Amino acid sequence: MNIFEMLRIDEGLRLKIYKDTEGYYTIGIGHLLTKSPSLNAAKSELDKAIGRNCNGVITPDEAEKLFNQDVDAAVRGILRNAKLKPVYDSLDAVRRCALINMVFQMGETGVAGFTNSLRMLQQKRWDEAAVNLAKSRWYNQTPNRAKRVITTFRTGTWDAYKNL
Repeated sequence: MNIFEMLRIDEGLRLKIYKDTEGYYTIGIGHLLTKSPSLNAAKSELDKAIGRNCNGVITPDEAEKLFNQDVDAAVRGILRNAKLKPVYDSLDAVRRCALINMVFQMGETGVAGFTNSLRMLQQKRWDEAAVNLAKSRWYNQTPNRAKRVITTFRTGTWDAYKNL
């Protein structure tokens, strides 16, 4: 199991514009287009991102290309981030994947706001951090995915996704 398979499980794959859990215009594999209410704002961001007139629809290939960019931008974002880098460096390969997952979903900024949890992960206090991470809007809004991520941090194994 790898970061790409993990996120493919968490986000799904949709080839036509859609609304994400938050009501935002998304496409592909969790690719946020715009937080704006306008479907036209969406198709516009869309064509701009793909470089063609897509009219709300993309191919599998385009969806994957976007997925590649997003994952890459998530990893470099963590690496350049002064709050995030130290945590990432301190983690093992699987828990690394879990933080990447969070950054992909909530952006760098939102993850860096989880101060206390970050502190616990860095200290390798797994159970403590699991319980702290669950006390968030994140967990309340998307509990099944949050739990899967939390389990990944708690155990350091892919058990949660082995199921799926």
